[PDB]
Amino acid sequence: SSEFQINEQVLASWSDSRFYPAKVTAVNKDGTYTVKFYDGVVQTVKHIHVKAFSKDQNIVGNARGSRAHSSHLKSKKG
Repeated sequence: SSEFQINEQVLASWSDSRFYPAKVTAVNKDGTYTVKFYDGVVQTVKHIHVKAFSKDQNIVGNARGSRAHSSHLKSKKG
C-alpha cells in the first residue's frame, strides 16, 4: 500500500532543519498538517513543511503527486 493519510507516513520538516519521516496525526484544508515524529514529538506545521513519502508532490492537501519514495531519513527509522 502506497496511499498516505492520517495515521500513515509523511515527510515533515523536523525542528532540526528539513524533512524526516513522521506519522500524520491531523490535516486541515486551510493548508496545515499535524504530525508525530517517532522520537515522541508532535507539532502543527504548513503544507510548505510536509509532503507524502513520495518525494515529488503532496497527495492529501493537494493531489498532484503519485506513488514514489524519498532519499533522506533518520537511521533509527523502521
